[PDB]
Amino acid sequence: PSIKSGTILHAWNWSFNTLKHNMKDIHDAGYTAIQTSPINQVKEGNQGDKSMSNWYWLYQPTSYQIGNRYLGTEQEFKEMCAAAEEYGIKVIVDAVINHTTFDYAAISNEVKSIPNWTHGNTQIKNWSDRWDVTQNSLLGLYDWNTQNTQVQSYLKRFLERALNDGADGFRFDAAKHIELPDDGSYGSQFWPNITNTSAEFQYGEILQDSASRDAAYANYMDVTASNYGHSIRSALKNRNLGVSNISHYASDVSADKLVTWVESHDTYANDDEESTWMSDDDIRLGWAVIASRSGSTPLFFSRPEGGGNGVRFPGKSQIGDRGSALFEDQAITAVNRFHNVMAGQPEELSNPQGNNQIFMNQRGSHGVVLANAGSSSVSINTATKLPDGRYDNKAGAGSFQVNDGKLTGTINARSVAVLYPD
Ligand SMILES: [Ca+2]
Ligand SMILES: [Ca+2]
Ligand SMILES: [Ca+2]
Repeated sequence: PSIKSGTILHAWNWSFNTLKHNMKDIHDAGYTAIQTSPINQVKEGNQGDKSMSNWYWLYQPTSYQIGNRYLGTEQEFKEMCAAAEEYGIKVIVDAVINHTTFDYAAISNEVKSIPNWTHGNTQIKNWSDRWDVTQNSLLGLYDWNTQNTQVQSYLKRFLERALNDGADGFRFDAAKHIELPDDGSYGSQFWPNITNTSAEFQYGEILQDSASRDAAYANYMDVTASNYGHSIRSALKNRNLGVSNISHYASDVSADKLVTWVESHDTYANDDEESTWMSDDDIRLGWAVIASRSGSTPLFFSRPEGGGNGVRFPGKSQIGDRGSALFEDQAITAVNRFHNVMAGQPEELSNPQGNNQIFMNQRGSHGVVLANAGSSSVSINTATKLPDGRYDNKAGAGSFQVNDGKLTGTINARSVAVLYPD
């Protein structure tokens, strides 16, 4: 299938060499593509220390040469993309092209060689003013002068290089901070131009608000369903998976142009710790919900080894090392495969017997996914289109039966279920 049809593994902070070595496992996990952290040169602050708390330096470019101390060299990136292809895995690169580091003295002469390359570092003030949001600085990070056709070619050359090194797609960091052709009199052809590459798949991080212009960006790339992420999280928090709150994407953009998640690296690693509270079960459950969906493209966030239950960085690994083994959890991968096999099937979300603690998604008449957010097991008995027969839970222990259109079986507490003919 295409990248848009499958699931994506966010290999957050995974070095190029780490990725290359876990490639067979990534494949067996049912992922169609992996997303790396920024691969360009950055300001390796705090003396380049690899403590997981230093994750943010990767978002402070100093040049657009490929390679850095956190992820590895440009050669290792290439080898990584090659090892990925040996398994049909696509590679999506996190492109930070809206800004550079805040430290002007760290910026490379290479960048400074570009005449009038920056809008300055005047921090945004009015997040309701498309002018201030796009033309000024985010957190003090020098804002690229994207209206300058010369910066465009410099940045696009970087993207083209990545594609030549084996990259297959992009994730445009802070995409909401780069003007569109119709943003008043300060608009540019930045997006029309840079999205014109051989990239197979590309989406932009556009966190939603009154001025994010979600639908506008969708014309040039897929977009993030940030609101939906909060909808899911709230559901997980209250152990209430009622479909009246988690079926709508809370966005004007339709599923087919949406990239979804249970949590993002931002909601997890920032000092706000807004999603850090979740446990692995909360993730197995949330992932069952979003990854069972039709159209949208789910992004699985790989957490730091030992991370969760409110603790961001427990110190059991550092930047570069692989994340926890949840990305290849039986429940998680079973759902990945379900997502892949059902591609093209319609969907039907519900809450069996009116119990909102039970999520159910029936895709066409080929497969069903159940999610029990409650702390007690539930003997299900609901309508289904699956052909009569016995179905072993692919996501875990247990089995179910389908007789005369009746789906019966027990779904353990805090558990996921995935059923469909072999
Ligand atoms: Ca900008
Ligand atoms: Ca490739
Ligand atoms: Ca904490």
